[PDB]
Amino acid sequence: ADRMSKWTSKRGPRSFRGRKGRGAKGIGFLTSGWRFVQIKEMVPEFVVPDLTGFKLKPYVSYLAPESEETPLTAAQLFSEAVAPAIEKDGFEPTQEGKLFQLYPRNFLR
Amino acid sequence: ANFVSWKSRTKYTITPVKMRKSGGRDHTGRIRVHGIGGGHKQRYRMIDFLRFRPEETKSGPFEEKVIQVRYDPCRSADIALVAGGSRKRWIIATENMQAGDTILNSNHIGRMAVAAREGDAHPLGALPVGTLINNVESEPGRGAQYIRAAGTCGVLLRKVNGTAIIQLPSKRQMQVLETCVATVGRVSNVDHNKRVIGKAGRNRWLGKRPNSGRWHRKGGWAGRKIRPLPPMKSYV
Amino acid sequence: LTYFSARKGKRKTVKAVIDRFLRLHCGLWVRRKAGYKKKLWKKTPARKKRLREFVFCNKTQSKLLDKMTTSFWKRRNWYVDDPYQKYHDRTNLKV
Amino acid sequence: KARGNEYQPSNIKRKNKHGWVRRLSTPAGVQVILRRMLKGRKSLSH
RNA sequence: GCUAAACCUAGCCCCAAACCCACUCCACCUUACUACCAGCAACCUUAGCCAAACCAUUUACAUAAAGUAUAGGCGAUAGAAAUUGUGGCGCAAUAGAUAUAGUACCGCAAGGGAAAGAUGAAAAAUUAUAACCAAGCAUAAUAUAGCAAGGACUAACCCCUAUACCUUCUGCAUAAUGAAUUAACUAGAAAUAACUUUGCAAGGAGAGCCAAAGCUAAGACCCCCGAAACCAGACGAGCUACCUAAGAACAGCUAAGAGCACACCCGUCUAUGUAGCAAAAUAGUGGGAAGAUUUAUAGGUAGAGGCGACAAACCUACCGAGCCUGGU
RNA sequence: GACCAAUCUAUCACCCUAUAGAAGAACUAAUGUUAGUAUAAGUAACAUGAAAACAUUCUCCUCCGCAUAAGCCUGCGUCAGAUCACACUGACAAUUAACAGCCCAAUAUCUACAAUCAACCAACAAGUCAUUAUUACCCUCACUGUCAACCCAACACAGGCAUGCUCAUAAGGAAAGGUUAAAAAAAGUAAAAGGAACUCGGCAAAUCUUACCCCGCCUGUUUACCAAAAACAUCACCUCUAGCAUCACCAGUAUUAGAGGCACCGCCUGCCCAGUGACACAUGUUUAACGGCCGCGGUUAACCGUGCAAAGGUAGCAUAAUCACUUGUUCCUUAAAUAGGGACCUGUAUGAAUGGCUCCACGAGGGUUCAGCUGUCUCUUACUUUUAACCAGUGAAAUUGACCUGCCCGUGAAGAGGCGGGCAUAACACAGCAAGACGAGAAGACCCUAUGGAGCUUUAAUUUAUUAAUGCAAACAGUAACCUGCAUUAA
Ligand SMILES: [Mg+2]
Ligand SMILES: [Mg+2]
Ligand SMILES: [Mg+2]
Ligand SMILES: [Mg+2]
Ligand SMILES: [Mg+2]
Ligand SMILES: [Mg+2]
Ligand SMILES: [Mg+2]
Ligand SMILES: [Mg+2]
Ligand SMILES: [Mg+2]
Ligand SMILES: [Mg+2]
Ligand SMILES: [Mg+2]
Ligand SMILES: [Mg+2]
Ligand SMILES: [Mg+2]
Ligand SMILES: [Mg+2]
Ligand SMILES: [Mg+2]
Ligand SMILES: [Mg+2]
Ligand SMILES: [Mg+2]
Ligand SMILES: [Mg+2]
Ligand SMILES: [Mg+2]
Ligand SMILES: [Mg+2]
Ligand SMILES: [Mg+2]
Ligand SMILES: [Mg+2]
Ligand SMILES: [Mg+2]
Ligand SMILES: [Mg+2]
Ligand SMILES: [Mg+2]
Ligand SMILES: [Mg+2]
Ligand SMILES: [Mg+2]
Ligand SMILES: [Mg+2]
Ligand SMILES: [Mg+2]
Ligand SMILES: [Mg+2]
Ligand SMILES: [Mg+2]
Ligand SMILES: [Mg+2]
Ligand SMILES: [Mg+2]
Ligand SMILES: [Mg+2]
Ligand SMILES: [Mg+2]
Ligand SMILES: [Mg+2]
Ligand SMILES: [Mg+2]
Ligand SMILES: [Mg+2]
Ligand SMILES: [Mg+2]
Ligand SMILES: [Mg+2]
Ligand SMILES: [Mg+2]
Ligand SMILES: [Mg+2]
Ligand SMILES: [Mg+2]
Ligand SMILES: [Mg+2]
Ligand SMILES: [Mg+2]
Ligand SMILES: [Mg+2]
Ligand SMILES: [Mg+2]
Ligand SMILES: [Mg+2]
Ligand SMILES: [Mg+2]
Ligand SMILES: [Mg+2]
Repeated sequence: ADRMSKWTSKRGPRSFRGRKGRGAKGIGFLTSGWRFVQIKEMVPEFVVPDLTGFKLKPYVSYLAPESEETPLTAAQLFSEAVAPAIEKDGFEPTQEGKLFQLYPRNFLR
Repeated sequence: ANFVSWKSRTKYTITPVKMRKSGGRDHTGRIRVHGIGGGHKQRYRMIDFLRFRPEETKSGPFEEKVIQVRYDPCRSADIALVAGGSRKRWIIATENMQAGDTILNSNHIGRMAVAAREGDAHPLGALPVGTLINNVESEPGRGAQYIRAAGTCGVLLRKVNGTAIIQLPSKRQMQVLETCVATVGRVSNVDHNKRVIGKAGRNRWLGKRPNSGRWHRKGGWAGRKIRPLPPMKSYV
Repeated sequence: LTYFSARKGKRKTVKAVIDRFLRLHCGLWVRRKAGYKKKLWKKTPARKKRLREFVFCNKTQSKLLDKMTTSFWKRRNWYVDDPYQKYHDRTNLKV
Repeated sequence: KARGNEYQPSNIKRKNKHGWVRRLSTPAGVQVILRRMLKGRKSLSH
């Protein structure tokens, strides 16, 4: 009997305690006989490259110069990638069957 | 409110159906019948009132045989499984309906009468005059909608053109088509009216609450009424 | 009585007084004796003659009738032909 | 007997009798939640 | 001198003026802050309190016409048109919006609801203003006798006097209610008409209204708290009454809605308690304790109603019909 | 009628004043509200078992304790400071699934012999657990709960709480802050002679118990929270209604259901439709429906003379739970009997399913009693504890106009501590007191006023909003069958 007490998994009964739970993000499902199925495709794979011979460092030196901030826009990217437009003197309009679709967020981060 | 009646079954089955007690409540939740609720658990038994019914790829008369005679907690009249052909079904158990006995289920209305036994079922068009019957149907292919309780018996009076005036146990006549199906003999479980409840324990187990405690004043309707028999209720 | 109305916010006159009385500019209220039209067969001729005559009102009654009316009813009455034209003004008086 | 103890806590019954689903099923709970939001309370319903 | 007393700035009310807000990242109608899979949803004459001393028809949602016509148990009352044309003689923590905030607290639920602070230019000033002002105490306990006060007295007491206040009622200390003081808040808003004084006059007023001395303008007059109780919808069967589904409990002894007796269910009686252990407790004598028995979980029955082995009993401590909201 | 404390406004003021405009303009009281503080009051309530090296040991109790569903969310572990002493304030980190939860692809489709050691014995309340063939399927350990002295009762609350376990032990705890034992009360131990003789009552504590009356079938329930029953309900009987199917009443059918009166079993339910209701029953039925069963004069009365209707109380029981008579008469039960019981109708207002009478078992129901029983008393006493007083700590409420508060006589809005006359009177404190201060808590609940209410009852005054049936209208078929509007009927 508390309104300010935020409802969580440490309050309700066994049913709601095991149903809700913290941000678990369902990775698989159950198969009748309480036999969870770990879908290998849904398990994330941390793509970590090799940090061999890295030049930069997580900290910069104050001796470096200072430059103005200019948020990149679509016009600048178009002006940069302007090779075929000038050669006229390749584009992906429809990307429904593409690997990582742009408009519908299908790629993680 | 949320109230889904247990009565939900399509195909006929032999197994007892899990009965859910009602308690005199409607779909809303309010009481509509006083004196119902709180009893012993029971399992409904799907009964097939329509005696004559040709199975698949069949039509002509068929024969059946009784296997066992059991008790029915839903109604006061006991029942008895009777298998036939390539299927089984439950039907009302008539008096002197021993097990392992063959029963006929005809339909072809013969010219002359037919000395029907106690278990066989024939249409009214082939039954002698003045023969007790039960499980009378209101129309051809309708089903037992009247006589069915234990110890009941309907005596035949006469026939007119293509109908038959039946005499219900309550001295209330009734005329029905002659081509309808019926059953001879009387229902089993005789002497049920003489059943001595003995104690309130059995009455409570049966599932019937007692009457209220209000001392009602007997109005004018509490007098002895000697009304005449109502007119014959026909159905032609 | 209604000292203040609900729509405009002013006084209100009781129409019963206007229908049962008559206003005069001289400051007097004229009325009519009751019973002048019921059970006239049992009344002696003198009683009938006295009942068929107008009567004035008292000071308290006149003030009550005035309070039950507004300034609109105190206006003159220059009717083209009215029998009470020679009564609105009172002449010859010394306290 | 002791009449100072009537409360039998139970999250199930509490959330079933005063739940967002029950408060939005009928317009009564809708108006209740609207009035609560208009009042300015922190918690709208259990 | 302990306890105390004051600071006034954050913010509030009025219109004067424009018509407002609203997705970074995940989450939200299932049990709200829950990544994931086969089924109907909408449009409703508001009632009621109150006044007629009851109460049914009745009672309200720029100026002039006009509070006229008209309607009205023709009584209490209701009542039209044609025509017309960017600051505070405000408030300054009991005031101002309830607000430092719709915060705990009552709570299962609708629903109700307050205060935080005080010197300033430096608190990364040590170090404190000037004590003084109410209510309770210390500095400082009483010394025949009696509404606590007077005439006095060279002197406190000693001398004589007098029956607390307000309201009621013909009548009062009366033993009729009110009262521990202190600081803050707290109870007469105006009307057809009338009286006094200004200005003009058979006219005045900045259309309209009144005129056989009249009108205009100002001044002066109409209290507060207090029920039982109704309407419409929410909130309420987690305790009590009933119903539904699936479970649990009942030693032992004598021997069947059998008998004694554990656990267990209720409490016929004594005693204690009575601001207590408890806004319904503690021991036995008490009836049952394989059955009309008790109970863990969930769902359903909500007031003109539900339920009811009728106790006209219960429906969240007060049910001859629970509380809230708006009429009040 | 004459003045006037405070504020803002327009006017020179300016150690605080004047002229006019405004009132949220001026408190000894409205069991008025907010804040602190007196009053009983340092009075009521209160805890912590003992020794000690603070290692440890000793005394007593236990129906309590273990894990879990319901429920809480870190709530007596460490670190520094705060204090009956601390569970108080800030950081530390716990609690890791194998236990439980998070759960099932489709199509036709089917489970008659319950459990109770289930085999003998069977019974009624008829009962909780199953699958068949085809298609597609092959990746496998993801998430939540895991603590405590803990939940609901405003409190650290003798209170309320289910499941499997030894229920007294391997669990679980300390009734005594320290001294004395004034008075009063309560829980226990015993009592010289009586065992219910104080008492309306055999009402606490002990024996353990014999025979009666009223009522209730017995079990069971009732007014949680003063009345627990002689009331409520029915196993048994009886009255009325219903001829039928798709949400219950019903997946039921006249031996079945619904609405009622009484109380099982035994003897019985005698009479009356003038009046009301229900049946159109061709004019009558229904009283086990609403209700009723009479008077005047006579040899302490049959039978005569009769009047009226429905009969004029039949059987039965009797001083009743039965209007005064009532403490009846009548014989006992004792020393006394308005306590108890054997018979009389004279109960004039008893009397039959609004049920009359007996009876098998029974009653926390209401009243008596024979042989045993206890301090209830005759007449009370001794001991332990609770408890009380003092020494240390904290620490309320009801209440109070101020009190410097005596007594007697008479008065007094009619009972005087404050009044008229007399007696008395040094100062305060503890230890008991309940005669008075018409003592203290509740706008007396008994009586009365309220053109203030609410519950209940209809033949009180009004409207049929609603249900169902009636006559008419449109509405279609016939010839020479659902909605809608207008009035009536019962609810
Ligand atoms: Mg309490
Ligand atoms: Mg009024
Ligand atoms: Mg009125
Ligand atoms: Mg106009
Ligand atoms: Mg304020
Ligand atoms: Mg304020
Ligand atoms: Mg002082
Ligand atoms: Mg004095
Ligand atoms: Mg006064
Ligand atoms: Mg007064
Ligand atoms: Mg008087
Ligand atoms: Mg007094
Ligand atoms: Mg003049
Ligand atoms: Mg419940
Ligand atoms: Mg009950
Ligand atoms: Mg008793
Ligand atoms: Mg007491
Ligand atoms: Mg009993
Ligand atoms: Mg027993
Ligand atoms: Mg037992
Ligand atoms: Mg109410
Ligand atoms: Mg004051
Ligand atoms: Mg008072
Ligand atoms: Mg006061
Ligand atoms: Mg005292
Ligand atoms: Mg102790
Ligand atoms: Mg645990
Ligand atoms: Mg002590
Ligand atoms: Mg002796
Ligand atoms: Mg003795
Ligand atoms: Mg005596
Ligand atoms: Mg005696
Ligand atoms: Mg006695
Ligand atoms: Mg005995
Ligand atoms: Mg009984
Ligand atoms: Mg009571
Ligand atoms: Mg009781
Ligand atoms: Mg009964
Ligand atoms: Mg019965
Ligand atoms: Mg009779
Ligand atoms: Mg008597
Ligand atoms: Mg003490
Ligand atoms: Mg002390
Ligand atoms: Mg008091
Ligand atoms: Mg006196
Ligand atoms: Mg006195
Ligand atoms: Mg008093
Ligand atoms: Mg009074
Ligand atoms: Mg009234
Ligand atoms: Mg009223």
